[PDB]
Parts: sequence; structure tokens; C-alpha cells
Amino acid sequence: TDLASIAREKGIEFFLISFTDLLGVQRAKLVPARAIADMAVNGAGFAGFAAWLDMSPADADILAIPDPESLIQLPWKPSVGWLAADVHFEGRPFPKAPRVALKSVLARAAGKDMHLKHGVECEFFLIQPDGSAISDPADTQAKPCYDQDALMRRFDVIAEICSYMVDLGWGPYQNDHEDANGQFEMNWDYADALVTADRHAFFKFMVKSVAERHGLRATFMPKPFAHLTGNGCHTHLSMWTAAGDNLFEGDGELGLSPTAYAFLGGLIGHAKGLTAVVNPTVNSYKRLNAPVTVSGATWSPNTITYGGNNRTHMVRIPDAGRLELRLPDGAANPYLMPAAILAAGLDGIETQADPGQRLDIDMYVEGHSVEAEQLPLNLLDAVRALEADEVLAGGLGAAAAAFAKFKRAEWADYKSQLTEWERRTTLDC
Amino acid sequence: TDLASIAREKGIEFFLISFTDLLGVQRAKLVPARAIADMAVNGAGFAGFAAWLDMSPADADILAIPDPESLIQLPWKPSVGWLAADVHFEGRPFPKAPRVALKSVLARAAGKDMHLKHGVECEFFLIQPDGSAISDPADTQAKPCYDQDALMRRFDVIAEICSYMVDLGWGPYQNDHEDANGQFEMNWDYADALVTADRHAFFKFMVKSVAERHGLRATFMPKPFAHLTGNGCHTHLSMWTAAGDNLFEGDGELGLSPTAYAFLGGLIGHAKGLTAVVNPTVNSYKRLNAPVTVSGATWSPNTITYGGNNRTHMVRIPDAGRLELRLPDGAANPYLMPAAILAAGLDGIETQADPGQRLDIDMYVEGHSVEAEQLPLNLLDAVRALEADEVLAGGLGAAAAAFAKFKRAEWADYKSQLTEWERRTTLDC
Amino acid sequence: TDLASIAREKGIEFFLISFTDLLGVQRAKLVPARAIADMAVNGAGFAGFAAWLDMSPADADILAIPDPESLIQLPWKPSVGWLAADVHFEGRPFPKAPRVALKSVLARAAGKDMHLKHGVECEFFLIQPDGSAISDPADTQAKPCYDQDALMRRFDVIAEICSYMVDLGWGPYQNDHEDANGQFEMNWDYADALVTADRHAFFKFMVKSVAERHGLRATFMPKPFAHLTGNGCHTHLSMWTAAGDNLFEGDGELGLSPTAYAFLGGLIGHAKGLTAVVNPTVNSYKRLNAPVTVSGATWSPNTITYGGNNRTHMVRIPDAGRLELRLPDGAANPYLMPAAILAAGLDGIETQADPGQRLDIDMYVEGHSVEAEQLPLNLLDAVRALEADEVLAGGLGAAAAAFAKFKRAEWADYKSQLTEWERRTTLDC
Ligand SMILES: Nc1ncnc2c1ncn2[C@@H]1O[C@H](COP(=O)(O)OP(=O)(O)NP(=O)(O)O)[C@@H](O)[C@H]1O
Ligand SMILES: Nc1ncnc2c1ncn2[C@@H]1O[C@H](COP(=O)(O)OP(=O)(O)NP(=O)(O)O)[C@@H](O)[C@H]1O
Ligand SMILES: Nc1ncnc2c1ncn2[C@@H]1O[C@H](COP(=O)(O)OP(=O)(O)NP(=O)(O)O)[C@@H](O)[C@H]1O
Ligand SMILES: C[S@](=N)(=O)CC[C@H](N)C(=O)O
Ligand SMILES: C[S@](=N)(=O)CC[C@H](N)C(=O)O
Ligand SMILES: C[S@](=N)(=O)CC[C@H](N)C(=O)O
Ligand SMILES: [Mg+2]
Ligand SMILES: [Mg+2]
Ligand SMILES: [Mg+2]
Ligand SMILES: [Mg+2]
Ligand SMILES: [Mg+2]
Ligand SMILES: [Mg+2]
Ligand SMILES: [Mg+2]
Ligand SMILES: [Mg+2]
Ligand SMILES: [Mg+2]
Repeated sequence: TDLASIAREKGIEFFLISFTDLLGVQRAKLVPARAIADMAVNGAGFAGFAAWLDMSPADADILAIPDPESLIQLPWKPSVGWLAADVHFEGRPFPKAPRVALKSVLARAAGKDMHLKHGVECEFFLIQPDGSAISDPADTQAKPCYDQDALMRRFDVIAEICSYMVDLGWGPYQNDHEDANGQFEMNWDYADALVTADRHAFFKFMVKSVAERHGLRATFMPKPFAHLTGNGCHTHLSMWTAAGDNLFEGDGELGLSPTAYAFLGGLIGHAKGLTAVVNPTVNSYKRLNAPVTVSGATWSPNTITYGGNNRTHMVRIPDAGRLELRLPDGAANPYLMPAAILAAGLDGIETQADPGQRLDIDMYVEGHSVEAEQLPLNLLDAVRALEADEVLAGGLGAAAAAFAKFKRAEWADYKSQLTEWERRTTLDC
Repeated sequence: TDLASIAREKGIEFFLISFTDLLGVQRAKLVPARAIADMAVNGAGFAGFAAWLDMSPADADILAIPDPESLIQLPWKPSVGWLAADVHFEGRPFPKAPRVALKSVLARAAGKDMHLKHGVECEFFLIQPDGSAISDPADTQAKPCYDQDALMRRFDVIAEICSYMVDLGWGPYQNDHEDANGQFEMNWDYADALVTADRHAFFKFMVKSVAERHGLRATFMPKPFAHLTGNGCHTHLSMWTAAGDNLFEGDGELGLSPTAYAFLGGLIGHAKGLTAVVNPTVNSYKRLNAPVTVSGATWSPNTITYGGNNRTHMVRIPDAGRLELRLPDGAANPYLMPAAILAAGLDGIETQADPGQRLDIDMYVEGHSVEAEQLPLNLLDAVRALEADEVLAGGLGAAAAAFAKFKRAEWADYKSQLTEWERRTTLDC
Repeated sequence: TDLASIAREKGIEFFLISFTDLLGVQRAKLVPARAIADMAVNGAGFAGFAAWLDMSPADADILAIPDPESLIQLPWKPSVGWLAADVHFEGRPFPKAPRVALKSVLARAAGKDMHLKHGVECEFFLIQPDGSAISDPADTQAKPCYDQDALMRRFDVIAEICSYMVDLGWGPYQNDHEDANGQFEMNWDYADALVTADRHAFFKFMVKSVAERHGLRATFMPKPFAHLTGNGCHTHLSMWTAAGDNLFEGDGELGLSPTAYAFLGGLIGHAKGLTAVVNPTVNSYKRLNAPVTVSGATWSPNTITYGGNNRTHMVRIPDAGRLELRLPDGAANPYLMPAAILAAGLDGIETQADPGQRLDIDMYVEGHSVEAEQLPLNLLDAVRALEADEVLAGGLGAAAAAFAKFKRAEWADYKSQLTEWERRTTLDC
């Protein structure tokens, strides 16, 4: 695809050549249209150590090579065109780069005529620019989910973003106020994993950018308020053949196939290590296994279990032909997340993993009634599980060890921070 | 001993009948002299559930029976006499009460002609009454240990308390500024474990009380400041026969006997569970394995190891005939601590436990150079180790399970508190 | 000497057992009288790494053995007795301890029937407790030296301290306001080096303590105000035989002997390295070679030169029979200063060093008029010179190397601080 020509036809003056680092941070260069042809072929250069890629100041430049198919004219500023990119190093795609890691797992699966398609539910809060409070002081009621008043009070921001998604062809189909005061969700059609991953990366950038233009702020933080529901990023998952058949579609329980259930078996089996990737922050572990919120439920997973159309489990079966992994949160990396999930699912399919028995109970109420394995309770334990999980660690390649190193560093930093609770309850010991 | 007569002779108008609950909180009734004779015989009544003893609102009164030998006229207010007490329930000493638990282990040991004597080093900080800062704004230098200026700037408080200890016959022998800005230590002679435990309980009360009278505040909090040395409560330990011989005194390495080393073997072997008791708060785990402080060392244990006259280990051998357990902190219960240590030591002696090899290295610098077992990294893991440790759990009796329940409750409470570090580093995920 | 009995006679309740570390910081333990007899024999224990002694946390306790001859009942608080002490380590005097290092050099000199006697001029400023300004807002004139008004405005502080020195037998003989606004000096009789060093150390603690009691603050900082004269610590020096004759007394120029001039020769010859010790802080180098002050002269050295009764050189010859080294400042260690001076001096005598030509000029005006070596211009260069100077390094022993390590660490910290002058002059580059 000819980016220079497109720039002229469409009035694009600058391109953002953008990649996602291990921690999910969007890294980009802003290049004027006159330079795009060279950049598209040779890539934009960066000092990799300066992003979260676990390199050395002494290493040669990485080159981020833009995917011309990913082009998006910023709908709020159409003179700029955003491009997702694969980081290359020493002439080959760099295995520590999330988008590259994802593509590698996708290629393996594709070689067996299995194609991951997913949709993401990127819940977010709208907050004051200073982070002190949610953006809407009138959004206070104990059960605010789907609140019409508070939704319409932020119509201008929500509708603007939704209209952008319409224009971009993402097939958006609904927006609402979510279960925490100040929290929202906007949904759009699932797609090939790579397409969704790119869209997912762009979406966060778009929401943050538009929120700012309205003097607001958006956060995807997993648990920004102790007593309110957190930000999930559920992924709905299905596996397709090249000919266009959904392999999860079946005659078994709840309209699922044995392939779907073996995939689920992979999810269940690798859940501990998978948690490290899709719940990648210290804060993630305050969303999981959270005490009950003011709205009456956390809506997040506590245990390594699955139910039917039941939102109290790690996995929900929402309808025939797909799985809903409810585990990931708003911090989850848009590339590592599908990559990690796929690696786990493929292994489930290859080993014909047994997901175990479906639990048709409210796990928040009756978790005690049954013997169920708890999810990792903190980042450090989840990371240890990642490192000990060969399938996962090997599926993600060098990204896994790099990720683990960073998360351990974050943990060492966090575990030394004095908290107000400690002062209040220990000063008089 | 006749408390009523003593009240008349000495001018005592009120007695504090006092016990220590599982969490270390001093519980007391203030009874006028006219009522002491009845109270001494029958005990002072309390609703046990209202203290940290793990009872029920429905249970009959506990009766705290004062130990007349423990009598202390408050030196800053001699009209009041403090008494340590054994909690009784349903006619017998209550095994969940710390002072009772300690006495039970002491009796077992005594039955084998082994008598625990210990000394405690109760480091504390002097801080503003509001807890915002240390009491002395001029105490700022990077290495403040033994600072003459800052010590003398608090002469009036320190000297007053030291003079009280002189008058009480505790054999105090030194005071200094400790290694953190704002921190102090006052040392006194070791004694029979029960005597030291009573003194230890009284000392904290005395320091807090006198600090207040000077418009200051004292805290024994393990780690009140992230970047400064924490509050230890090292215990120096020796075992004696009734005839007055020190069993730790020997011809082995560093002037220690095989009995001493088998006791050390118990300490090493039971270190994981022991940590729960002598490091009993969430905050305790920020003193252990702490990043280096502004003064150049944490001075607290990281690993389950021992050295010679070497302050970088869990156990130090300070001189012939004793061990220094450097593990406990300022939160450690004055009764459960010697009780837990003794249970572990006795078992070491009975099984002829091998403490392993002495490490003559700086463990902060060369911890990597050797294979050493790390101490539990947080309260919840330490508590799990306590529960799985039969010798310890059985030695402490029902106090252990009660303690564990409370600490788990504290953990569940803490783990849900949102921290500033999380907000700062996750909001932009 | 019987410290326990002296305590009973003189009503001393506590002893400060004190030593000076490499950075001049006073370290002490406050011990009740009941413990002094043991401490005087065995020493008070300290963890040496916690002070500026260049040790390891894993090292055995140092033991500070007090010198009973040094006893001073704090004149402002006679219930407390101050004791200067020698630090011992592993059974021997610890060569890195300044007082031990000084005694070592005195011992060499004494073996040759040469005994150093010196006097110190410990200039200080009286400032606001917060350190923002001098204590006296009416002290403002351009030439305030010997100002009668400003001197009498601080009569109460100055007279109290001077009267203490009378009672202590130091032979004080004058006090005045010095050349900078806010600055004072109180002089007393020279003595054997060790006596004067102990007095120097105590004096600084006395001035600081008494100032505080008056709601003031004393500082001995070398250059606390960029435009005002700084704090010197001139030392007056003479060498005596055991028989009591002044070896510097002679028939040569200005009533000096050849021994005096050879001693001078060591000072001149060893000046670059001596500077690191007697000007031991980054700030020291803003007193040396300073631009002219508001009062018209810095009165501090710029060059490795000497004159007669002439205050513009490194060395001044004030009268028959002694030298004045004007080099040292208020930060100079009371023990390392005479120790390094004596080492340079002894070497001068043994090599019959030639001090060169006396300069009878004002070095501030006619410095250009003559070829003269400049002093090191900053701490890093002075330390480098200390390290390269065999006599000095060997003379001070391990104290020198340890001192050098600490000062390089200080320099590394300092050189990275951004200053306001830089922002002002560079922001618009
Ligand atoms: N066959 C499929 N494979 C993968 N994703 C799909 C498939 N079919 C639908 N989806 C997507 O699944 C997502 C559904 O999200 P949503 O409408 O919010 O449902 P829900 O998860 O039941 N709601 P919530 O209460 O927030 O958890 C959308 O992105 C759909 O496009
Ligand atoms: N045989 C003994 N058995 C038990 N305790 C003893 C024995 N001998 C001395 N002690 C006590 O051990 C304690 C020593 O504390 P301390 O003087 O502070 O020494 P240190 O622990 O080497 N100092 P620190 O740097 O703070 O850790 C005192 O309470 C002594 O009384
Ligand atoms: N023979 C000597 N050896 C060593 N010190 C001496 C000797 N004779 C006198 N002193 C001391 O030298 C010091 C004199 O300092 P001082 O009275 O301030 O004189 P000055 O240095 O000429 N004053 P200043 O203008 O501040 O430099 C006193 O401590 C004297 O006791
Ligand atoms: C179940 S829901 N109403 O979709 C809410 C999900 C919740 N925010 C979460 O943490 O996953
Ligand atoms: C080794 S020391 N100088 O006694 C300090 C001990 C430290 N406060 C601690 O946490 O044990
Ligand atoms: C020469 S003087 N008048 O004694 C002043 C000395 C000056 N304070 C100095 O820095 O040495
Ligand atoms: Mg949804
Ligand atoms: Mg939702
Ligand atoms: Mg969902
Ligand atoms: Mg101590
Ligand atoms: Mg201590
Ligand atoms: Mg100790
Ligand atoms: Mg003078
Ligand atoms: Mg002077
Ligand atoms: Mg002088």
C-alpha cells in the first residue's frame, strides 16, 4: 500500500509510526508526509532501551516497520495518520516486542488452520484531570450501572468516540454507563486477533485523547477506587478455519464443540501463569478477589473456574460458539493478552485438556460450597507462575522473561512503599 | 504479698490491674486501694471478646488475677500501682492469654531444669504527637547513630526514664540515639523470662506515657519511615539451671556449648513460623528484607542464617554464653515472643538440631555469594508457616490459632487498601 | 582514676562516653553512674559502621574506652560528665579513629623528645535556628570586626561560655566579635596537643549547646555567606622537650630556631595534601581563594607561602617561638588536624626542609607580583594530593584512606546538584 500517495489523496500531513512496548506504553515518532516512503520501507529508528523492551543502551537501533494496513486517520485530527508497527532488531522481527510475539503465535495457529478472532471490552472511568475524583460529582448512587442520567451527562464525549468508530468501520453497537460511578463501556465488533489488537491499542489512545479535549481524563486502571467495581477487559474468543467456519460452534453443552472445551481446558490449565500477563500490575490484584463493592458485586473472577452465562467465574459462556475470558483488566497489553491466551488455548486443544466441571453457582456467595482453586493473589506469585509455565513462557518467547523482569522490579519498588493503613494501625503498637 | 498493706505503707491510691492481649494491647482496670484485696484474690472481671483474645460476647467474664510480685509504683505518678495479670476463664488460666501461654512453656522447660533468661532491646522513635514527623527537626544527617547532639537534645526525656529504671532496680546501663533520625534505645539487665516480659510490657507503657508528658510521642512501629532504619526488638537469650549455671556457656565455637547450638538449631529450623509471632504486623515485613537506608544498612535480618559478632544475620553471637535473635521488631508481643522463641529452642535441644554453618560475611553485600533461605516475605506467608509448624503451634497452644485468625483478618483488610504508588503508576495504563 | 567515686562526690548522674568520627561528628552513649565502672574498664560498645569509621555492618562491636583524665562535668548541666574516648576494635586501638590516629603521631614525636603544643582559634557564627540568617538583624555594618555593640548584644551567651572555660581551667583570655557580621571568637591557652584536641571537640559541643539554650544556633561552617569572611580554625604551633624548653624559640629571623624553620618547611612542602585534611569539605574551598569580602579582606590563605606577623599567608609568624598555620577552617577534625600538621612538621624537621623565602607583602594585592604556588582549588584535588603524599598518608595511616573514600563520595554527591546560578545563566543558552 502506497502511504505517500494516500497522504496526498487524503490530506495527511504527518504519520505517527507507533509501537506498543512490553508495559503497554504507546511509543511513536511523528514523521512528516515527505518522509513516509522511506520510513515505510526501512522503518523508524529508536533506542530500544528507552522503552520497555529490556534492551541495552549499547544495542543498535531498533527499527519500527509500520503496517500500512493499520492506517488510521485520527478522526479528531485527520491531518495525522496513525500506524501500528513491528519492531525489528538486527534484521529480524524482535521477539520481545508484543505485536511481534502475538504475530508469531498467530502464525503457529494459522499453520494448523486455526485463526483466533476476539472482541475486547475496554471499560474505563472518566475522572478529573488531576486524578482526584471521577469527572461527574452528581454520579453518586449505590447502583449506578446503566444509569441513563449519568450516561447522557457525558453524551458529548461518548457519542463523539462512538461516531468515530462508526466512521472507522469497527462496527460499534452499544455504549453505556458501567457498574462503578464514573465508569463507562463502548463495544465494537470482534475481528481477527491482530485487527482487534491494533484497534484495542488505538482505542485507548483515542479515548484518552478525546477525554482530554473535553477537559476530562480517561483511565483504564484496574481498581482506581477501593469500594467500587474495577476496570475489566474481558475477551470474547473464537477459533475459525480459513474457509470461514467457527470451530467453537458445536453440539456439546451450551452450543460448544469439543475443540472449544479443549481450548477452555488450556485456559483453565494455564490460568496461573496467564494471570501474570492479563493482570500485569500490582493494582490488578485488588480487582481480583476484591471485597464486595457498594453496587453489590465485584463482577471479576476470584477462582479458576467457568460457568454458563454466569458472570461470577474466570470464564463465562455467553452464547453458542464462543468463550468469554473475564480475567483480564484494563492494564492488559493489547498484544501480549491475545498472544498469552492463544498459547494457552492451543495447548489445550493439542493435549485435549479437560476444563473440568461447569459451575452454575454464584461463586461470590457459594465459593465455600465447592472446592475450587483460587487465582494468584498478588503480582509476584502470578509472575512466578508465568516463569514456571513452559507452554506460556515458550509461546511468548523472550517477551515472557523480559516482562517478568520488569514486573519483579515493579514489585520490589511497591513492596517498600509505606501505606497510610500501616501508619494508622501500627503507630501505637 | 499483701497489696492492701503495701498500699497504705507506700501511699498507693489506685492499682492498674493489667493484662496484655494477643495483639499486645495493654488492657487494664483502675481500682481504688479499698478494693484491691478482693481483686487480688478473685481477679478483676472483663468481657474477653472486647480485647484481642478471640472469645465470644456470649462467654462468661474472664478474671484477670494480678501477680503481686509484679507491682510497680508508676515512678511518674507513685499514687498508682501497676500489676501484670494472668487471665483466667472458667476457673483455669486461659491458654489464649499471652502471659499464660508464656508461663506454660516456661514450666515445661523448668521441669527439665532449663530456665530461659533474656534481655530485650526495645528501640523506639520519638515523633510529633500527630505522627507526621520525628520530634526533632534538627536531627537530619545521613548517619545519625549515636549522635551526641541529638541525644542530648532529648536528654530530659531519656534521663527521666533511665532514672526510673535505676530506681526500679532494672539495672539500666546505657542510652543512645539509634541509627535512624529520631530513634533511640535504652538498655537494661536481662532477667528470668517472665521478669523481662513484665518489664518489657511496662517499659513500652512508661516510654509512651513520659513522652506524652513532654508533649512528644513514642512509637515502636517496625518501619515508620521507608528510607530509614526500622525499630528492632532483638532478644539476647540464655538457658540456666536452677543452681545458677549458664548452659549456653561452653567450649565450642565462640564460647558456646552444644546445648546452645542445638537451641540455635531450633531457632533456625522453626524460623519461618517464628517470624509470624515476632514480626506480627503487615508493616513488619517492610523492616525485614528492606532496601538499603540512608545510613547505609538496614541492620535487620533478610535470611535464616547466623553469624558471629555480626549484625547482618537472623542470629548474632554477641559474646560467649548467649545468642542474639535479631529477628523480632517493636510490634512483637512481650509474652508470645519469648514463648515462641522458647518453644522453638527447646525443640532444637530435644532433637539436637543442627543450626548449619556460621556465615562470617556481610549478608547485605554477599547474600548472593551463598545459598541461603530467605525469611517469609509478608505476614500472610509467615502466618501460614506458623499454622503448619506443629512444635510452635502446639507450644503456644490455642494462642497460636487465635493469633493467626486475627492476623489473617488484618491482612484481608490491608490487601484491599489502595495506595498512592498504585495510583501514580497505574492511572495511565 | 576512680570514675564511680568521682560520680558520688561531684553528683554526676550520667556519663557521656564520647568519640569523634572521621567527619568530626561527636558520637556518644549516655550511661547512668551505676554503669560507669564497667564501661571505664571494658569500654562502651558501638556498631562502628553506623558512624564515619569506614567499617562493615558485619564487623564486631567497636569499644570506646573513655579517658578518665578527660572528664568534664557539663558546666551548663553538672549532673552529666563528658568523657573523650579511644575507639578499640578486635582488642587494639582502631587506627581509623581520629583520636587514636593523633596519639600514634604524638607517640612518634615523643620518642624523639619533641612534644607538640597547640592552640586553636575556633571562629563561629551565631545564627537563627533555621539557619536562614545571622542571629542579630542589627549587625549590618561593612566593617563589623570587634564591634562593641554587637558583641555586647550577645554578652549573655559569650560571657556564660567564657566563664565556663574559666571554671574548667582552660585559661580563656579574650572574646570578640570577628570580621563577618554574626561571627565571634573566644580564645584560650594552648596546651599539649591531646589536651587541646579534647578541648576543641568539647568546645564545639559547648558552644552549640549553650547557643541552643539561648534560642540561637552556632555554626562552624567554613563559608556560610558568599560575601562575608569565613570561619577559620588557625592553629598556633610549638614543639617542646620533656624538660620544658620551646624548641621553636631561637636566634634566627623573628626569634625562630632552625628547628622551627625546618618544621615550617614540612608544612610548606606538604601543604597540598595537608589541605585535604584541614579544609575537609566542599565548602572549605569557598573560604580559601575567595573573592574580596564586604569588610575588605578574606583573611584566609590563597597560596602556599609564609610571612612574618602578616595575616595574608598560609603561615604567619605571630611572635617569637611559634608558627601560626592559618590554613585550617571550622570543619577541620580536632584530632586529624594536629595529627596531619604534626606529620608534615616532623618530616620537615627530619629532612631539614627549606620553607623558602618569607614574603613581607600583602598577598591579596601583590600575589601577581611574585611566583607562588596556589593551594588546591577544590576538595577533589586536595584529596588526590593527600593520597599522593606518602608522609601524610603513611603518617595518618588508614585514617587517611578512609577519610579520602568518604570525601570522594561527598564530592560525587555534590557535583551532581543543580545550582541556581546555572539555571539563571544557562536556561537561555
Ligand atoms: N464469535 C465471537 N468470537 C469472538 N468475539 C465475539 C464473537 N461474537 C461476538 N463477539 C464479541 O464479544 C463482545 C461482546 O461484548 P459485550 O456485548 O459487552 O457482552 P457481555 O460481555 O455479555 N457484557 P458485560 O456485562 O460487560 O461483560 C463483542 O466485542 C462482540 O463483538
Ligand atoms: N547471658 C545473657 N542472657 C540473656 N541476655 C543477656 C545475657 N547477657 C547480657 N544480656 C543482655 O543482652 C542485652 C544486650 O543489649 P545491647 O547492650 O544493646 O547489645 P547489642 O545487642 O550488641 N547492641 P545493638 O547494636 O543495638 O544490637 C542486654 O539486655 C543484656 O542485659
Ligand atoms: N608557644 C605557643 N604554642 C602554641 N600555641 C600558642 C603558643 N603561644 C600562644 N599560643 C596560642 O595561640 C593562640 C593565639 O590566638 P589569638 O589570640 O587569636 O592570636 P592571633 O592568631 O594573632 N588572632 P587572629 O587575628 O584571630 O588570627 C592562643 O590559643 C594562644 O594560647
Ligand atoms: C459484569 S460487568 N457488569 O460487565 C462488570 C465487569 C467488571 N468491571 C470487571 O472488573 O470485570
Ligand atoms: C544494628 S543496630 N545498630 O542495633 C540497629 C537495629 C535495627 N534498628 C533493627 O531493625 O533491628
Ligand atoms: C585574620 S582574622 N581577622 O583573624 C579572620 C580570619 C578568617 N575568619 C579566616 O577565614 O581565617
Ligand atoms: Mg460488556
Ligand atoms: Mg462491562
Ligand atoms: Mg464481558
Ligand atoms: Mg542495642
Ligand atoms: Mg540497636
Ligand atoms: Mg541487639
Ligand atoms: Mg584569633
Ligand atoms: Mg580571628
Ligand atoms: Mg589567628
